Amino acid sequence: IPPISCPENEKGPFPKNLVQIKSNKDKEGKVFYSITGQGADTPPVGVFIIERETGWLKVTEPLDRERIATYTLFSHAVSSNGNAVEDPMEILITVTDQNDNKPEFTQEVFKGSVMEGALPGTSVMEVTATDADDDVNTYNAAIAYTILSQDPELPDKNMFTINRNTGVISVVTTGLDRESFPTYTLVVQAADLQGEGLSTTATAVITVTD
Amino acid sequence: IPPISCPENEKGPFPKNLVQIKSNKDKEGKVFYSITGQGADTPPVGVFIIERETGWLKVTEPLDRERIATYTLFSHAVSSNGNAVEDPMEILITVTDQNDNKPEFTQEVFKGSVMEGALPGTSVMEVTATDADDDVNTYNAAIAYTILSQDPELPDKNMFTINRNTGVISVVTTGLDRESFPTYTLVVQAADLQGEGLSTTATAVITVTD
Ligand SMILES: CC[C@H](C)[C@H](NC(=O)C[C@@H]1NC(=O)[C@H](CNC(=O)[C@@H](N)CC(=O)O)N(Cc2ccccc2)C1=O)C(=O)NC(C)(C)C
Ligand SMILES: [Ca+2]
Ligand SMILES: [Ca+2]
Ligand SMILES: [Ca+2]
Ligand SMILES: [Ca+2]
Ligand SMILES: [Ca+2]
Ligand SMILES: [Ca+2]
Repeated sequence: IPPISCPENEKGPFPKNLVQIKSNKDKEGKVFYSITGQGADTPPVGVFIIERETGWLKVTEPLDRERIATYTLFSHAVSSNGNAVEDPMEILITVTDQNDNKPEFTQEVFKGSVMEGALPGTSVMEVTATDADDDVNTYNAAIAYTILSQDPELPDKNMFTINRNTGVISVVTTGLDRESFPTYTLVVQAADLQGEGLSTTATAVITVTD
Repeated sequence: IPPISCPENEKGPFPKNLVQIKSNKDKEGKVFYSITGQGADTPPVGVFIIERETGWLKVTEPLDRERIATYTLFSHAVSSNGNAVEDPMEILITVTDQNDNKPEFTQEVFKGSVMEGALPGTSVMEVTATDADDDVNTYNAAIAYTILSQDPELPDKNMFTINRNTGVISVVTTGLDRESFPTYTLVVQAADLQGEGLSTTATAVITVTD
């Protein structure tokens, strides 16, 4: 019985049927089913159960892929006279991802510096966010960066730009002047689903140098 | 075969193995597998394929639960001499949800009115959004309403509140007067994951009457 697959964060009610395990050797007589493993009889206990009589395997609560992503259980079958009628059968349960984590910036405030008269197209600094969701299988961790605001808006509103992919911030125009406008405070955003998804912001403060 | 489950919006590469179908007639000799159904040989065509010889059921592109959430296919098995060696076996494929739809308000502009006598706690009007994601199994369509802004901001900034579950808007404070301010324009928001998720905005326009 190949990998069972359950999404994290499912609504109730619980418990919920996954799949029905059965033994050939029951047409002889009555069979009792049980499970072992982490998730069953070792911690966390009781997340998966199995009906002793019917062999229905159930999940009893919501799962969390970022806490546990896979479970390995073993299925047991015992005759009514008390003997195992099978070797224990391995069961694999795979927990599939929901986009339940916002991107998080590695800092609240990133700090950088830029020289007056820096060529337009000069890289200044890099901001960085991570996302705890599943980046191999989904777009739930796929981060795009944007700039939301610049303060002050002088001498131009859009002195800087950010590479959507790498989070690298560049100077895009001219007229840096530390004696009139000594810093720039940018609000930066990171959003998963390639920009369309959940979002967080942080701040980048750029000091203008000689 | 219990249901096969595949998440929507999976990354590649494709195609992806789902599960291997087999017959016992393997032993007797060569068998060739095929599938029929909507999703296989009728529209949409070729989303699922089966490997003629190995019996690997595959999916050939990212799925979209909001187009089709459940497929019903039938597997066929045929000897290399060209006779059906089984009855067609039904196969169920469930597409599990990602949160890839924002809520949408039923209108862009909701209208309501409220007598200027109105006591705090008086219901004015109701806004309403839908969400196309899976409202039975997930929270991905679990919408909470909020107010974002009010124009004008007099005689107080927050003349109204909104029930975050039902979207019923109510008077929350005193000092309504048609003569001085006959019209309020609220921006309302609907967000899924019980408020924490994807979001959208509309407008509510409230007229003060005598
Ligand atoms: C995600 C859980 C899903 C929601 C759930 N479905 C299930 O529990 C069945 C579950 N589905 C599967 O596809 C996996 C097979 N494994 C894989 O698909 C990946 N591990 C490999 C991959 O395809 O990437 N199996 C085993 C299997 C499947 C078919 C036939 C024989 C064995 C299942 O038994 C369900 O129906 N939910 C409702 C109630 C319909 C909404
Ligand atoms: Ca989680
Ligand atoms: Ca995420
Ligand atoms: Ca997740
Ligand atoms: Ca979709
Ligand atoms: Ca969806
Ligand atoms: Ca949604």
